[PDB]
Amino acid sequence: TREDYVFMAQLNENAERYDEMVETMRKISGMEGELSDKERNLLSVAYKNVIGPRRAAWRIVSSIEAKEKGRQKPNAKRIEQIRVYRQKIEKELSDICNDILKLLQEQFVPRSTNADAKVFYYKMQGDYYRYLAEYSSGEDKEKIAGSALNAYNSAFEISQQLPPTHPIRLGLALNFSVFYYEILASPDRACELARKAFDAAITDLDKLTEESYKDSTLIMQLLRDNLNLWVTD
Amino acid sequence: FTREDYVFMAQLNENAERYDEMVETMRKISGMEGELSDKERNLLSVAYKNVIGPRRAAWRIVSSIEAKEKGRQKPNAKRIEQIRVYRQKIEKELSDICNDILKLLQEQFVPRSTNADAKVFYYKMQGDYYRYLAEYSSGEDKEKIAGSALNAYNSAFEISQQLPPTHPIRLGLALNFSVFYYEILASPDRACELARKAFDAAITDLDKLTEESYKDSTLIMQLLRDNLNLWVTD
Amino acid sequence: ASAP
Amino acid sequence: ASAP
Repeated sequence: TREDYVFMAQLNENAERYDEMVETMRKISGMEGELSDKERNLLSVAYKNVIGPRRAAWRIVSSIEAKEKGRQKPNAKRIEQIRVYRQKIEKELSDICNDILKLLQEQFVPRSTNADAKVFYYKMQGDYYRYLAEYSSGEDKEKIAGSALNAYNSAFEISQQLPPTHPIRLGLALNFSVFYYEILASPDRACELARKAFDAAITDLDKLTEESYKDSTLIMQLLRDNLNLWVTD
Repeated sequence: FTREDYVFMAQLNENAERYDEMVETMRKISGMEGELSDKERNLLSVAYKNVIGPRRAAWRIVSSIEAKEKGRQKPNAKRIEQIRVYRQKIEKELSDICNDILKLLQEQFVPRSTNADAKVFYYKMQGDYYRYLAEYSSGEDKEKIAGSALNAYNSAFEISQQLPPTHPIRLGLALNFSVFYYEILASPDRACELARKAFDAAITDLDKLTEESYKDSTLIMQLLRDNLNLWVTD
Repeated sequence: ASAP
Repeated sequence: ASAP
């Protein structure tokens, strides 16, 4: 049954075995209808915790590559060994991105009807193109950024239908700014988009915020940390 | 790609926390000439423990859920069935990882070692990876495994006497070997007796050594006392 | 950071 | 706990 697959996903998550969680989620993605809220969150959790370690690794390997490069007598072999090892990870990242990006385009985005879903999936789309754009350079990058920007702009248009303090609406704005700052290098443009989103949450802070208090109040805090980080530069 | 080139890769895998690959990069070294250096011995341990650790963690988490669901007032059988298959899946993964290394210890690492400070490492390891099998085995086969652990730990403990009391390996053994007696057998007396000996013996030799190894030895001593203070209920 |  |  569905609920048993949900239970299995939750068990995989409980055990921190995400690679399987991806599969036990796909098995529910095969089933009828749109994914639930609970079922959506699990999807994001699985894929985030799969891509995360590789993203972390990529950065360390990248720092070590630069560190190795920047020396009086660069060892030619170690740069080779490192390059290949980065490129081994980049592939895992590519595969993990294509896997989900495919399912968003083919399965999830067309199936959706309510807004909160549409914004969740369109945000997600943005995120994985953004993760692809972290290691790409030059022109591949430019085309990926294009694919992100449209997903984020799709998410953004529809997010206007959600309350200012919806964790999806905030979560979006947070990531959309990060996209601008980190991929497109537009500090003003990211600050605008963050600040604008934060302030709208502050106006609606008094306004009912209830079960989203944990999830919203966090993202509000993250927007600020970013705003402080980017302002001071 | 030379040995020195592989060491670096083992370091890179560790730095990037990709332990499954590290275990392979150390297998690539295991097959070369001579014994492992102190650097290489550590990376070996680091690789296998961060491969086994996640699965050890999983097993306990699943076991505990399996316990929760059975105890429910109106249990669901298909769920209890599906959990128990999954626990067995992880149990499968663990034993592969334990055998993989135990094999290497028996065939490759124990025989080729000459110095004592390597011998204690490779026995202590045997002990540890038997002890990890004993954590999920049923009684009659568990008992056989405990036997193999006890021997590896005794073999380690015999030889550890040559090393200085504050030697991290020597203290690391006593710690794990007391934990064996406490957790796999159920001998608090033996565990406390064993831990106090190593702790007290370290305190005497504290002055003589621990110049730069102060952090490694000191951390373990802290662990021994932490255990000892827990276990004085007996 | 980005959203959880 | 055990040794690291």
